[PDB]
Amino acid sequence: MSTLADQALHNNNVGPIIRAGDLVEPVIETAEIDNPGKEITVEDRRAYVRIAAEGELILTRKTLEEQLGRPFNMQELEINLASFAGQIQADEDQIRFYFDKTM
Amino acid sequence: MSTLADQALHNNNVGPIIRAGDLVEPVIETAEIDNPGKEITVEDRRAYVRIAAEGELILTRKTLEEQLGRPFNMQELEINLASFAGQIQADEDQIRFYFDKTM
Amino acid sequence: SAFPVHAAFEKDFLVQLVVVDLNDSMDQVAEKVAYHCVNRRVAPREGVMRVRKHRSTELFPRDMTIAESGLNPTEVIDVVFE
Amino acid sequence: SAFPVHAAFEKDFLVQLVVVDLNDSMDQVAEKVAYHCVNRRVAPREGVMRVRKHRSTELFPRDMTIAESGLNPTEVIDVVFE
Amino acid sequence: AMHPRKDWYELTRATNWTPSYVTEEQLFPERMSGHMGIPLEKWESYDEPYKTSYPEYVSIQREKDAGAYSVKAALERAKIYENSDPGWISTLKSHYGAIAVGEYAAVTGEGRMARFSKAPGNRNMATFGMMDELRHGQLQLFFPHEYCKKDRQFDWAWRAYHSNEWAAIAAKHFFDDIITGRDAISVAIMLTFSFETGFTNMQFLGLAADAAEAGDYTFANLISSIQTDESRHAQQGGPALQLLIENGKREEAQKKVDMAIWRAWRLFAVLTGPVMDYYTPLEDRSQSFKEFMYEWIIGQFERSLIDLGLDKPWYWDLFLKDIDELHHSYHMGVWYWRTTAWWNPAAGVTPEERDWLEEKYPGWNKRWGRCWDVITENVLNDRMDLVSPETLPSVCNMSQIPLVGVPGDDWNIEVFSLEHNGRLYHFGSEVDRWVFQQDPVQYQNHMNIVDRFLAGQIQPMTLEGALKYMGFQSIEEMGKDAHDFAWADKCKPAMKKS
Amino acid sequence: AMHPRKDWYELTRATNWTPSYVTEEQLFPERMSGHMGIPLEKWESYDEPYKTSYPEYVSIQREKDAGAYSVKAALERAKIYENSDPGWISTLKSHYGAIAVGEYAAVTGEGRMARFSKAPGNRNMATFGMMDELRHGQLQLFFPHEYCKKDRQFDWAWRAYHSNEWAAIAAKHFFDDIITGRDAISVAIMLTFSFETGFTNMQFLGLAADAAEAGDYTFANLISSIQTDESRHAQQGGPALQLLIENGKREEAQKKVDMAIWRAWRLFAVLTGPVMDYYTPLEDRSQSFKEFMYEWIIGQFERSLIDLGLDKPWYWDLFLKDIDELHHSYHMGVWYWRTTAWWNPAAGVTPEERDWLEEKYPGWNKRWGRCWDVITENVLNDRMDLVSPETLPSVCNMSQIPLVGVPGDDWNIEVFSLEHNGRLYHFGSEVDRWVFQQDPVQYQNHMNIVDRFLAGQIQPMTLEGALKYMGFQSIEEMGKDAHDFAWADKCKPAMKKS
Amino acid sequence: SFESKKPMRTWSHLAEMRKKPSEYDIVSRKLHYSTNNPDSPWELSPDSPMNLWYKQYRNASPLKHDNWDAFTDPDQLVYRTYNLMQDGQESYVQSLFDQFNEREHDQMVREGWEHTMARCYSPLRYLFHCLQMSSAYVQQMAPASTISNCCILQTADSLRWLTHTAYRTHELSLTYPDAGLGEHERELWEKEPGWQGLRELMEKQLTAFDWGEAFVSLNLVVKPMIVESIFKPLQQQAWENNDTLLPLLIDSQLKDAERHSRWSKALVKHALENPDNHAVIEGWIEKWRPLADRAAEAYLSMLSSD
Amino acid sequence: SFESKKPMRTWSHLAEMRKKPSEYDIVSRKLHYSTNNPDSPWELSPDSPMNLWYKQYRNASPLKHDNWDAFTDPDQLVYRTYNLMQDGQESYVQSLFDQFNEREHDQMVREGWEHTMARCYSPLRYLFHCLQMSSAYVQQMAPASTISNCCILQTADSLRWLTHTAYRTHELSLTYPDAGLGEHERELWEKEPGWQGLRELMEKQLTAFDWGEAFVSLNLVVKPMIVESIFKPLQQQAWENNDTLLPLLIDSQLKDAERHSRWSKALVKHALENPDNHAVIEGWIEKWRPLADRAAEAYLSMLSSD
Ligand SMILES: [Fe+3]
Ligand SMILES: [Fe+3]
Ligand SMILES: [Fe+3]
Ligand SMILES: [Fe+3]
Repeated sequence: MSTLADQALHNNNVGPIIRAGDLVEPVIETAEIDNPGKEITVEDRRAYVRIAAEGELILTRKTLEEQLGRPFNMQELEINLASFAGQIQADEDQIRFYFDKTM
Repeated sequence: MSTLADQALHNNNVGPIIRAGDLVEPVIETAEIDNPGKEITVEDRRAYVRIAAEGELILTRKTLEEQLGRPFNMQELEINLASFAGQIQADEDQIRFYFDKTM
Repeated sequence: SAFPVHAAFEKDFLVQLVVVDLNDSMDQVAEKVAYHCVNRRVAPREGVMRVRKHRSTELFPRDMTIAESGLNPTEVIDVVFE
Repeated sequence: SAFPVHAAFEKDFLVQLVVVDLNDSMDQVAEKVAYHCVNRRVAPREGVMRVRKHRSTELFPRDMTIAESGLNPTEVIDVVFE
Repeated sequence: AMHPRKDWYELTRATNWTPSYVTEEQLFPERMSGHMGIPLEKWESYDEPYKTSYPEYVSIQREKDAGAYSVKAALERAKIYENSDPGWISTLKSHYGAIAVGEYAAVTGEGRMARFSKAPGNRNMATFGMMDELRHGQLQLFFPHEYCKKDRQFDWAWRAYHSNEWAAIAAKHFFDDIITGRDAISVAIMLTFSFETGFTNMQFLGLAADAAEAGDYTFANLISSIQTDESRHAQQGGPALQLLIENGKREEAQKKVDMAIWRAWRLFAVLTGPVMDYYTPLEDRSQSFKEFMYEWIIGQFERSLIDLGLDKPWYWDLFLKDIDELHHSYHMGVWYWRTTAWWNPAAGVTPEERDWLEEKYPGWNKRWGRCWDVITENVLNDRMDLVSPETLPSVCNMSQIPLVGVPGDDWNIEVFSLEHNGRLYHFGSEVDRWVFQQDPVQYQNHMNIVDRFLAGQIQPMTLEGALKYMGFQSIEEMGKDAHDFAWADKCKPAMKKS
Repeated sequence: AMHPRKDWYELTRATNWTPSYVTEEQLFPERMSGHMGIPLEKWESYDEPYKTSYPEYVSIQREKDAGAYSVKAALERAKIYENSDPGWISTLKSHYGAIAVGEYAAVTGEGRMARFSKAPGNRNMATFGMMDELRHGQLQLFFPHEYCKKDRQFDWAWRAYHSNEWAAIAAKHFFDDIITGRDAISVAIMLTFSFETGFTNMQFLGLAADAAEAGDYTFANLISSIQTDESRHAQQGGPALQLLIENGKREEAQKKVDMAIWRAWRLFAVLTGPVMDYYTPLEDRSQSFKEFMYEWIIGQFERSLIDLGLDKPWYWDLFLKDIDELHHSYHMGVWYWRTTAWWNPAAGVTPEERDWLEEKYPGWNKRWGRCWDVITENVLNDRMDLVSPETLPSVCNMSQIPLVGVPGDDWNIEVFSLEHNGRLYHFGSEVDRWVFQQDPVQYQNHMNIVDRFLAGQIQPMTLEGALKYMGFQSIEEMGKDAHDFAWADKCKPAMKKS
Repeated sequence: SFESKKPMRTWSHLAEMRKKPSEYDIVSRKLHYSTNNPDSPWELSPDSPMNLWYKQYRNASPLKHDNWDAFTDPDQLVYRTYNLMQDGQESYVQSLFDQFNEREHDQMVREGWEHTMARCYSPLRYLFHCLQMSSAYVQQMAPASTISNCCILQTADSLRWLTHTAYRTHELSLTYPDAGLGEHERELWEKEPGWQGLRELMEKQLTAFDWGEAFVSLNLVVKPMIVESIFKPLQQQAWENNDTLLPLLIDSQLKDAERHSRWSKALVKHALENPDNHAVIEGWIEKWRPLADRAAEAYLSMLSSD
Repeated sequence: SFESKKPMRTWSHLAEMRKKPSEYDIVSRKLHYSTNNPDSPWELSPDSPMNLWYKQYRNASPLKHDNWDAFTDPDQLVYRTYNLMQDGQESYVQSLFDQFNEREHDQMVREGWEHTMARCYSPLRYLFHCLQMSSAYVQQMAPASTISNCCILQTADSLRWLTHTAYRTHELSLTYPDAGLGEHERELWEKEPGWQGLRELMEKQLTAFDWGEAFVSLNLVVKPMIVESIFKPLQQQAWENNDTLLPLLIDSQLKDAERHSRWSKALVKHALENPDNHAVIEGWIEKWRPLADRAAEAYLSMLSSD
């Protein structure tokens, strides 16, 4: 309700929601590695994991390929990227989840 | 509008609005004296002055009597107290303007 | 003389279609609604069931008929206890 | 055959009572409204004035009469340029 | 020795008892009391935060009036009437007409609480409230009375509420809805909380700032003194509100506050908005109407509502948009239809004023400025028939004020219509329509001025017929341009051949 | 060598041209395009943030399906049908029935944009969107198809949208309003922004969490894979929204988003709410419906809306209250009228479940608990006629779902009625009534199931007549208590004499 | 057409008085706009709940006059002059309180007087509050502003009396803390026989909603009974018990009570310009007198008892 | 009463097929519920704008059949098998691009060929986008889901061709940066005579809103013209100019084009079960042929010019 809902709305959490499978652990690890000095939060819902940082969270193709242990193109993340928090900006090298505003 | 109105609403300013006359300067001075380590803000609208502090602002009868320079009972402040920001709590010794919540 | 109303019974979770009669008293209307609520989702209780236009304060007299009330078909009524 | 409408003219600041005729065409309706707006609070301009139900997208034909339109007395219309 | 108030105050409000010879409901009937089924015992925890007592009241109120009347007496020869900008004089005329007899009506709202509230502290504070509003009605008749001998428009300080003049209908429909036409707890929530801690600060303090800048200290001193009483008796609302929330009535309380704030807003946008941004001379505008709204209504009032545990009203964002737009159009309507007002509206659109309007409301010139361009051209070219109306504006079935929108380059206007019991009603906003739907029995057979004109209640059916129906008795009483169009002399002249 | 997408992507969307042989308006008619008068040139700045291209699309989507179908094949013998709690099986039945053919309808929403949007990037992304929804319709028919041979209720994965069953009417009225019945830009705002970044995460990911807890990996894996496509094509909405705001259409955009979110809310409260808090076995409830709402709709979705420059919807506070209340009553209605559903609702009110409900919604037992007390007593005493209805519920003229409220100790129920063109309509909330008033031509001659019953469209006029009208073909297809009332065995037995 | 007319020296409604209007006239006369439209007292739906209330309980009253607005308060009091008058009387009373407290008056009262006060005086706060509530009702319903103003000041005077009673109940409790002073008054009002006539009288009077019946029962029956059977008998008992403050306090309260009697008589005189009103007023007086008489008798027998 | 009935092996609507239903049948057949209620295609007000659109442009089409749902794609394609097929063909095309780029194919084309490509090839992105938009329109309006599915895959194929053209326009620009490649195509589409027949044809075709007329003009007139007058002539010119990639690319595009021709012919065969439809289809073909012929002639004379 009021206090509870206000607190829920006034967050700046951004990041991927990854669907159960082979990308869950590699994405968690990549979020940690590629955002040094960001605290990464992870909520485990078994069918999916909610991975987040404050304001911005980057996942680079190079890091993800290393953590996954096999050749990986950035576009392939959509096989496992079930949702995300934040606005999205993606290219061949990385994906960026971000907000324009601070709440 | 949105940003402007949000900023205007999310204040914790409390304090008296005093109507032009002999209580304006004494109340300003009393607000300063009776709330040490509160910054007191004053907005001058000629017909009235808007006096405020963050969260709480006290005016004591003893201080007000000293600053006014004549015998003074707390109830008499209503001759000049045109409005106020904050909730109000008043007795023979002092008036307290305050908020329960922090915005 | 069939007259559809939508009725909300005191302490129930919904509004239901109840087809009453034009010449029914409010006592009779209340009973026809109670049929679909009391001992189904609402505990029976002591007291006099009264009829009012939905969200109204003023109650219709017990003896007044649907015809006399000025209610239009498919209007919403509450049935409450006085 | 007097027929009151409430009319909002394009670029004006308000809605006004304009009493038209049941047998008026939309061209005639537009002109009767324009009388109370153009060169009063609205700059004259080139173009064809059209009539529509308030906030509608669809325009009434220019030749259609008030009687033919299905409009009810005291309904709101806009007069705009096509 | 004397004993301090804190020691005997509780006995002054130890006045609830359990009825035996009549029932609780007979003594406090819901239609007059508005207790929402909350039993007597629960109301005893009501604790007015701004207390007074009879001996203090008579002593302090004696002093308040001594000052107000002394200042009036000392300034009679300051030539306010003859030397003030006529826009200022129209501000006085609109104020006293719109307010004086309404203040006396507020006695009845306070009396409703004094008899019918189940909270003993409320019944006592409301007794002082009755006295306060009596003061305010009497002051606001006495003060303009001396101008009767100078200007028939000041008769309206007394006459307005006895008329069917459109703005008087708007005032009465508002005051009869929120003050005199509802139960005691509704009055506590709607009048004292919503209206008296909200909008009255704009007309009685915001305007006082402009008055002081204009050098009218009799008026500034009067209205600020009046507000000191409001600031006390308005504190009846908070404890009523807190009690309703504690007793499971939050939703009902919020709805009443939401309704009353919107109703107050539309009336104040037509009265105070044109005053602050157009009638008050440019040099005397302490702040713009919107700046004062942000100070008093957003920054102070709404913040207080949140502190007491209510939510921002559902229409918040519509309200913020309205603050930028509505009064500019209401000013335009009142000025174009000035002949129907008992005051003389100032147009307020000289170039220097238009620069100020643009600064305070970016985009103004491409909106309202477009209409004022046409009007200004007509005035400069002596096309005067085009500056006076030949029809009625469409009028809101709630606020009783013209249906308006944004004119000019990004024209947008919307009427919110409703069919109810085989009649078509029209509202100036989503919120006005919503208010009607909350309580149709309050409003359903009321006819606005346009409805009356169309129904044959206004005979004859002409400008003249309507003006007479509205109570106008002479040419002198009907509104004119404040400066008799002398403001066009500051606009670039319309050239002609030599 | 190959050249990277960034180097040739702009040419794929360099497809706008200036029409010469027909007019711009003939090629993009407002009723189909919804451009709100914004000229072609302005739409060229539309920039979809989640891009794809044809070769990548076919390659990646091939892989997505390979996984979904492989997992299905590998788990055919996991005995989900025979070993799952029947409440879980009913969740599958309600999901596939409510969704599969609606997904195929969403092809048409995407096609509407692919032909009629003035934004070239939107037309291309919508082409992938058409393909995506084709996938989703085909997957969600193929998957339940194997259960047809086990249970006639699975026929409804195909049949529901071809029926006049009440929940199917609710689904179609929603999907036909927001997806197939409006112009391209409306679809971009209402479907892809409002619906596909909002509520679909609850049914396709929240529910996936519960599915995984329940050990149904075929289903969890399927629906999460589907959502990966949604997460891409839903990103058509943001740039449309930003363009409308840049071009002076903020108000129009906000209104459409406000309307679509509320319409989605009421449908999802009837589908997903009972699933999450009642049908899913207690041990498999990852979070409560409200907890998932706070995660997905408040914490993620609404925060995204604010980031894009929109405001919280006007009905925010009503919505928050609804989250605490509405689905509990909708569950009650669906269960009491279970014979009208194509799935078997679980009552979900064993003591251990009631303790959980109380923890997740304090006060539950004194509200809905009062009704379930009466029902439970009847079941224990074999008074079964009292657990089946003998009339119709009153139904909302917008959402097509029963008119409900809060039962029990603090009973509150409200119907929001409206007369329009000489007909009386009834709505389940202020917001539903408001939606109707925004666009009456969309809705005005639609008749809800109750309106049809009263008009003589349902023959004969009996439970049976209605059930047949709704498409039921056998006893087996109509809803029953999921556990054939075996849940009463966990309630304290009703004692009798020995 | 429309005329060109010159300014008036006063309000248009007073412009044809012969005398120069007084402050009282200027600020008090013809201010209830709710009497202008018989079908819609208030500017709302003609059948809104409050419109129905006013049509029934004001407009339809059997007490009728074609010009209630011509009623004049004999004392011609306005807010300003009321406060001047009452600050004088109230400062006098507060000075008595101060002085008598300095002299320890309460210690010198006859043995047992504190118990008489606890039983017969301190519960008057309930009675006075009932007069306050009732006066407010006549205020809001009366068909002329000059009538209403008299009721407003009377409502304030009732609170004045309540407050004296509160202050003195507290003060007496300080000398006599074992008498129930300030503790048992609700119980006495509710349960004590000597208070039950008065309680029944006020509960029924407060449910008389017709403005005329409310006025007559309150001002012509209840209030004069209080003067003759409560105020004056208390002064006599106080004299017998060496309470010299109470007689002085009551004398000040009686000044208020006499004023209420004066304006009420003036209203009756105005009303009797209509000969029909004599039987109407007489009827209500005769209706309410027995209840008031029983109230007075029960009070007096309590004051007289041991 | 109500029956007790046993489970069916497939959907109720397929339960009386003799054959075991295929994947295609299970996931493609009878999915447009908007054809069930002639008076209200969509579950809204019967006269809502989109309901009126569908009643006019689908329901009232002169092309009529009592069972459009029985239409079958000859290739019986579903989403899954389309992606398998097209990943095969598209990976092949992408491999050609890679290999021909490795061999520097574009450098070895006949002198001036880049200018022919800039003028007659690169603006095909506009034409192909028009086919994409048009295919989507037939999708949303067709009276059976099996028809619509063919249109969905055809819409995707049109975007496939657009994307090949974009990729190759960019790639060619890298070898030939002074030919306007990727810079001047809109201007050519809008202003160049050889493109104006095609532009006029598509602007008018995209404003043919009747589903049947949309189908016939697009699939029986426009698309076959593109095959015979654009695709095949470009292959011939490419051969004459030592462009060996373009003929291979077009051969892959022609596989798509042949598929579109196959399903469209199957739909005609289905439609001609109703003898009335012959004159209807013939009428539209004859209506649109002249425009298509002019388009082809203007294109070919541009391709032939210097
Ligand atoms: Fe006041
Ligand atoms: Fe007040
Ligand atoms: Fe989908
Ligand atoms: Fe989707």
